[PDB]
Amino acid sequence: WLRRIKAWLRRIKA
Repeated sequence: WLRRIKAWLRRIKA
């Protein structure tokens, strides 16, 4: 859930 790895792929200021 909204994990850092998910934001990593999104490259949205992970």
